[PDB]
Amino acid sequence: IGLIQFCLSAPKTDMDNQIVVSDYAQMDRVLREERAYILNLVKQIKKTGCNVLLIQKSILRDALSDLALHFLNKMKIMVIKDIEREDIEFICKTIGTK
Amino acid sequence: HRPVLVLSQNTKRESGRKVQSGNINAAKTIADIIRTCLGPKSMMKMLLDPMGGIVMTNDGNAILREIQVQHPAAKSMIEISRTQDEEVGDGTTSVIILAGEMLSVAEHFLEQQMHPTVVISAYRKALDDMISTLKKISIPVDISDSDMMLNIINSSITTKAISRWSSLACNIALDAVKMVQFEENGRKEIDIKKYARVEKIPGGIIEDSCVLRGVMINKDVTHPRMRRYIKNPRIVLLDSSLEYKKGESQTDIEITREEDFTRILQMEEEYIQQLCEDIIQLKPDVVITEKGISDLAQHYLMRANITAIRRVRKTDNNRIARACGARIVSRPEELREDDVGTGAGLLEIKKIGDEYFTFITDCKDPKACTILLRGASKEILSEVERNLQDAMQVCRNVLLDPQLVPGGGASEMAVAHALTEKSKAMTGVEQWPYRAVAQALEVIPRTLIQNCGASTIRLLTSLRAKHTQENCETWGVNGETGTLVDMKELGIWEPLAVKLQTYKTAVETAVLLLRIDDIVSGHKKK
Amino acid sequence: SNKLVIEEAERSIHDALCVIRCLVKKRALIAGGGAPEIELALRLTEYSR
Amino acid sequence: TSLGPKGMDKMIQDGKGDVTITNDGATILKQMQVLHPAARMLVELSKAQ
Amino acid sequence: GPLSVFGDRSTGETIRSQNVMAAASIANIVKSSLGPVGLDKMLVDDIGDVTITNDGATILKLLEVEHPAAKVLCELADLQDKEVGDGTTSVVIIAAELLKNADELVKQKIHPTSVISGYRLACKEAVRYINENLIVNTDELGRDCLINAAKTSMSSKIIGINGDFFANMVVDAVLAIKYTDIRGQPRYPVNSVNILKAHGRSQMESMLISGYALNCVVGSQGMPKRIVNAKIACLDFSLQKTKMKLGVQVVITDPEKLDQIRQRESDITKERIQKILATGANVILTTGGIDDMCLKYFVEAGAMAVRRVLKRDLKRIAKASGATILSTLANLEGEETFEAAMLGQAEEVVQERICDDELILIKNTKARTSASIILRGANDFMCDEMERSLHDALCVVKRVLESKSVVPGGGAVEAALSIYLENYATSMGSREQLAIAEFARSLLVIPNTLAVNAAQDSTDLVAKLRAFHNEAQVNPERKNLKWIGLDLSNGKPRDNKQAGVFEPTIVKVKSLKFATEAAITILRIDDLIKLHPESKD
Repeated sequence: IGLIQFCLSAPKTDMDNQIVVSDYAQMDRVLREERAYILNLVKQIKKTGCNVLLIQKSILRDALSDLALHFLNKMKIMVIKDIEREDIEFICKTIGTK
Repeated sequence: HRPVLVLSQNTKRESGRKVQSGNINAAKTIADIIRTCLGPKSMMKMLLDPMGGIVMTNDGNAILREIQVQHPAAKSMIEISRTQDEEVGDGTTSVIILAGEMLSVAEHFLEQQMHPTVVISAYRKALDDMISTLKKISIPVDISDSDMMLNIINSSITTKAISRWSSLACNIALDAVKMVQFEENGRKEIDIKKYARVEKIPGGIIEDSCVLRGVMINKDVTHPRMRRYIKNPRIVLLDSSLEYKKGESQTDIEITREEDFTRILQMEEEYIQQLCEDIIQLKPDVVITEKGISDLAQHYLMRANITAIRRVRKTDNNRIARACGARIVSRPEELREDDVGTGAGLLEIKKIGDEYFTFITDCKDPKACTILLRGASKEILSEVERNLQDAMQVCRNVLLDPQLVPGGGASEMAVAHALTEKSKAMTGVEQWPYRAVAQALEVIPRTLIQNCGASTIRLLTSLRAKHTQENCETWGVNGETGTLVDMKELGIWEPLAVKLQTYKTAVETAVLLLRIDDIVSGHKKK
Repeated sequence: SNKLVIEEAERSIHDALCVIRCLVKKRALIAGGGAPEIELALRLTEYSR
Repeated sequence: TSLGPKGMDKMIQDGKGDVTITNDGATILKQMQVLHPAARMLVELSKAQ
Repeated sequence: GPLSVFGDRSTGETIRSQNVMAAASIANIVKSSLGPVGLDKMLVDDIGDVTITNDGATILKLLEVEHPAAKVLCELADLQDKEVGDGTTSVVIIAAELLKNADELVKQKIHPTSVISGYRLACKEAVRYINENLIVNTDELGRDCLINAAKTSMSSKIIGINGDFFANMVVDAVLAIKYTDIRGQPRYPVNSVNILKAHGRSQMESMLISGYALNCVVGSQGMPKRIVNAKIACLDFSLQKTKMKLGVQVVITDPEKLDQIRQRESDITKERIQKILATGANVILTTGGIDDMCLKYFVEAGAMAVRRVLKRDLKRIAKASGATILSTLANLEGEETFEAAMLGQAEEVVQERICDDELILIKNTKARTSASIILRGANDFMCDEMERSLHDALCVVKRVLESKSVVPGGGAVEAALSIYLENYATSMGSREQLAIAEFARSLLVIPNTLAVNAAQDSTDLVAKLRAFHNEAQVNPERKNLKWIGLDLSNGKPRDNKQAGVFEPTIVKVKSLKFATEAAITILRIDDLIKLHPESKD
């Protein structure tokens, strides 16, 4: 069992982000690289060897993208969503995660 | 002011015999509205519409559906009429009259210390015998005989106000139904709603009406220099526009050089020109679309001597797609020769009442049609439109279920006597309400002889007597003379499907309204 | 079975958990059933005399 | 009437429509909404317990 | 001087009396709809919507109540829906009578906790008695227990026909949806049976569909409306022109590139729709939508495409047809895959006409052979009640299959308790014998109410029933009179085992437990304080 606060979604910085598409093939490049980023995150999770994820509720960023959920389904990883900031101390002592 | 400790505050409750009999009285009130709209001697009812219009009709459903009630039981009888209007055609007036009588005889039994479950049980058993009898007295139909189908439909429009011009209504409906007998995959259907369109233009007389072998739309030419008459056009149907539109993005084009502003404008013009070239690769004569046509598109198509229609509705393009066999194409780059509606007939832009109409008619083998009505005013056109909409429905019933039952009351009498002969061996408490159903069936021939002003004593006694003999079993009411003539000579036959539905709905209507012992009113829902 | 019963059950559990807490804080008990009230009434009277 | 195992429970309905059944004196007093400034001291007393 | 709370204080006999009346006011409603001889209720709301039903839980949830003691009985019915499935009438009748008789005891200076203790003791003993006086499991009766149970429940509803037309559809629909699982759990998920309504033909022309009835239409009138030996593509993404994301902008400095970048918005879409068809898919089912551009490709390809269906419906189709739900693109850093091997099957997919409406049927499905039932009524009023009645019957049969034990109906179980419990009261009768006896006497409200609603003899018909159940217990000759109930159509006793009148054991074991506890809670509301409402602040 793992406890993740990292948002398994598209990359985003604290600064305002804008990506410019100024060519034909550039549009495909934006879509392809984003899919690779999210898949790479799931690959890290599977290589560690977890079975069940506890996902902490996020406000500003999507906690889990639809693409990431599909990838995690293929990895046979069970996901519990919407763990509150008030649940963390109790969960950590009970299960033993960090 | 201290409130009272109550439950269900500001509500009302009624229970007991006041409800058991009250609901029946409500059903009777509905039944009396259209009681005189059954036979061939009906009179017209003029209703003032809450929206400011006027509705003049003698159709049982068109009358009741516009009558608003407050009583929660009267609403049920109105819904029975609205339901029948969608399942069958002329199975309307006789269902409200019959259902009312079945409740009427129930009122007598509820006062005779009979449990509601005994009345309901017996009525359901009677239905099984009423339906069984109808299937035994049926008449086979050879639906390929043009004269049989003419005789059937001529009877079905006799009651309605269109009967004055029966020599026109019969042919209009019979042909329209045949044209929409369309089969593409392995399933036969007769569609008289999506492809049997009825259009009406005030002016002229009913003798000017016809069935159009094709379609018509209330549109003029896109451009005055386009052809207004084409003998045999190649018709292509489009879904897309012929304009330049922004894409679904946040497009921002940086204009920095003197040539950039006007170069963008040139590409906007070239884009429209290029896609307008794509839509003539099929060598069309007529291009019909649904969205705007740019000025450049109007110029280009004019130069190609192509006639265009600007803004046709999706339902109209779906209809012509079957008349001409064209496929609607949503991308000019994927046009195929197989998309062209070949076999089309004449294109003519006509002027009727200072308004232009586009006709595409005389098609080789259309699978869709339009009925064009003319008349003194919108009032007679509304009556004719409604009656033709019914005239097409009776054809579907026979074409899908080719069995008739003698009409004019002969069916209802034969079934009442079939119930009577079986009732002799009931030998139980249900024997009484079982016989009552047989008596309730009489309300139909009783109404028919009343509408013509004839005696209710001499005709009913004589008719009941004639059905005691095994020689004919098809004696009914002559609604024009006021006497009794066997149906083998009158020739008035009705679809089996309408008679089967009439009994099924009438009995179940009574079952619902006899089960209510309490009414509670005044609550809110979330 | 009912929300009213469940809410009262929550309170009943809390009280019982606190009774044990009291025994942990002060590892001594007395007889209930009115014992300290009768004993106080008698001995306090003798004090006041 | 809420002392001992032979006591009874109370129901209180507030001004919003939230109805509760309880025995615990602390949860009774919090819902009674006593106004008098002298008797309200009993509510603070129960908080200490 | 007085309590300084700004509300009202009422204690003692004032609230104790009001609590019983509030319970009786609700019981006075449901007592009239007990047994196969009950009659339907009509409820009308403020705006004019009319509802007709004989379901006790529907009626009570629709009727507004104020007193908190009446809300408890409304919740009590909701417990039966979750725990039992058909017991939504008698659970309130029993509970209200326990309150009435309990009031008569405590007014004699009997402490409320003496009555409560007796009620809990007698209730536990009553359950012990029932579990020792059962009839039979579902192995000796076979199908008979399933048709009998289905007809027993339906006898109280508008579809209570004497024949087996409905009973066969109920039992067969439940048996056709058997799913195995670990540790011997033969699941019957009756919630997967799709029930449809139509104001059309009579009750006797209802359809039993092998497969799934999908409440949608094909739409564009150029697609095939009948496909035989179909491959079904169940997916959950939209088929439309591809939009740019909010965080990505298209900023162009070379006008020559305007056409390629703009055009890509439609090309990237059509590349995908060709590949879900290149696998041989015949019926494409999406919970999203298909725009006018994309509809062309299904028509030209000769494919069926159904849009805007519910996610709960597509998941049931995919499981019944063996398809996997695909929402995106994947398969080991593949750009476009569409999982060609994950298509489902059906022998036939056809759109039919169901009395001036359109319905898509997916027949036989070849994986799980799910079920749907299309009900036919004369009007909307009948159709709504028929749906509820079918649901009840499906649930009762489920309970029979899960809990392989039946008890007699007709009041036989309550009559048996009305004798055993009275004798029990004489064994442990020190102080609670009044509460035990009243608990037992409260049970007779069921055979009493049944006789009244049937317009049959009251005090003589039920008394005769009790004589038969008495002899079975005071003359131990194995007379086997414990399975006798009332025949409300003749006014005579009958053997419910030979008559086939069976109810699941749990319908009565659970009702006694929940009805008793609900009354005990209400019997502890002697004091009530009500505060002034806050309306305008």
